Amino acid sequence: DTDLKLVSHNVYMLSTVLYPNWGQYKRADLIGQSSYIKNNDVVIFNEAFDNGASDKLLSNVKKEYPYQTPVLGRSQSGWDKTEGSYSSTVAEDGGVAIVSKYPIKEKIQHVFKSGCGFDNDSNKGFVYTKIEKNGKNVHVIGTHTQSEDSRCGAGHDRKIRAEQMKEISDFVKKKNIPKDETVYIGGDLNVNKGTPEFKDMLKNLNVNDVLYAGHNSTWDPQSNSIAKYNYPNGKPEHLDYIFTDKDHKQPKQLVNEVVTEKPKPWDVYAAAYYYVYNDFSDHYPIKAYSK
Ligand SMILES: [Mg+2]
Repeated sequence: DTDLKLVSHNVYMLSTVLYPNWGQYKRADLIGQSSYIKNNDVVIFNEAFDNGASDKLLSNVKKEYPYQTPVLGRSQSGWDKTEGSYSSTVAEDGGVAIVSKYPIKEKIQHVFKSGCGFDNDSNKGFVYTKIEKNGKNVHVIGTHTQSEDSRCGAGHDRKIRAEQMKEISDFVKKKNIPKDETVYIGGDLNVNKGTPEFKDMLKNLNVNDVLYAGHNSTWDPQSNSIAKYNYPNGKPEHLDYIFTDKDHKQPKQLVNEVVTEKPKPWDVYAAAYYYVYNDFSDHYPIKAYSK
C-alpha cells in the first residue's frame, strides 16, 4: 500500500587510490546488471566510498531508480539538511546513499557524532528519505555503523554502535513522523544475529525483529570469494538488516532475505598477483519485503 520492497547492500566500493585493485569499476557494472538490484522500490547502499566507482554504480541504476540521494558526507549540496559531525576536512565520505523508484520528497544526511578517533576520517552516519508512493508517505533511513575494528576494541565498538543507533532513534523521535507511516531503518548494522548485542540493537534502534529467509549470514568467509580472501579464518556473521521503527505502522509481515546471487567471474590482473572473484561485494545483499 505504502509497503516497500527494498534492498540494502554494502558494496565494498573502497577508495581506488588506497585499494586500486578491488574491481570497483567492474563490480559497479556487475551490480547494475544483477537481478537482486532490480525490481525493488528503494535500495540502500553502504561503502559507496570511491567517488568515481560509486557514481558509476549510481548511474548504472538511475533508469530504474531515478530519485537518488547524494552520498553521505560528500558535500552539503543536494540535501534538505545536513546534521551531525559533518566535516569538510575528511578525505572519505560516509559511503551511504539511497535510490528510489518513487520521488524522494525530503533527504537529510546525518554524520555520526559518536565514533573512533584512529579511523574518524569518515563521515559515517545515516541518510533519511521520505518517499511518496501512491500519494502517501513512507520513510527510509539507510545507515552503516561502527565496524568490529580490532584497534578500537570490541567493547568500544559495541558502545560506539549503541550510541550511533541512539542517534538514529533520537532523530526518528525528534522528527515526529506520524505513527501511521512506516519508518524503515536498514543497512550494515554490524551486530551479529543471535548475540547479546542483538537485543541491544533492537532496543537502541527502537525496532521489532523480522522473519528471515535465504542464507544465514551476510558476511561469509566460507562462501563469499571476497570475504574468503580477506579473512580466510573468519566466522560468518549476519550483519545487514532492514527493520522498521516499532512505534510506527508495520509492514504486513516484514522479511529479510539474504541474497546469494553471484556475478560471472571477474578478475584483477594486479602486477603482483592474478586473482578471480565471483561476488559483488564481501557482503551479501538483503532483500526486504512482505509476502
Ligand atoms: Mg566492509
